[PDB]
Amino acid sequence: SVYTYFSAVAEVDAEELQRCLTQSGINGTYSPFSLETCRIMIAMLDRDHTGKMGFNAFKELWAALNAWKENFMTVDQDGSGTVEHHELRQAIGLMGYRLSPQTLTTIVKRYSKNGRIFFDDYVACCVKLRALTDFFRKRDHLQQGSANFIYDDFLQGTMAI
Repeated sequence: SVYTYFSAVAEVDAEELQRCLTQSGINGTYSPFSLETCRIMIAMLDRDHTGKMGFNAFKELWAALNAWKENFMTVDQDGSGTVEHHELRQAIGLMGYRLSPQTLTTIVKRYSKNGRIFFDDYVACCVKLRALTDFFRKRDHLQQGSANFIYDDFLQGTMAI
């Protein structure tokens, strides 16, 4: 199991989380997650703000990763290590997001390398979308799709990811 590994590499920081996930087998034959991707995974669930991740938070991360991996496999042709713009927009839609064509283009371009999105970058994209949406929801008091932010707070929420 991976829970056993979590306790092995072990709370954990980005470096430890990286070794733990690589050891878990979650990325299959794809390259291991980068340190930066693991750092934002931690930032996404760092409710207590410590720069580390505990077991309960890891369980939630694990569930999210497998959910995103299933989406990746569904949209990925021939299971290659990368997906392209069309497939990533499809995956973003499968996650429940309803973004405009221009925003989707901006996102797909940001995570593309020679027009393709590697599994590591795909997950980093999913993590950031969720993390940024979580912050937005904290200020969208009427949950109407719009929110006012005071500059200092805006930076705290976005710089934390």
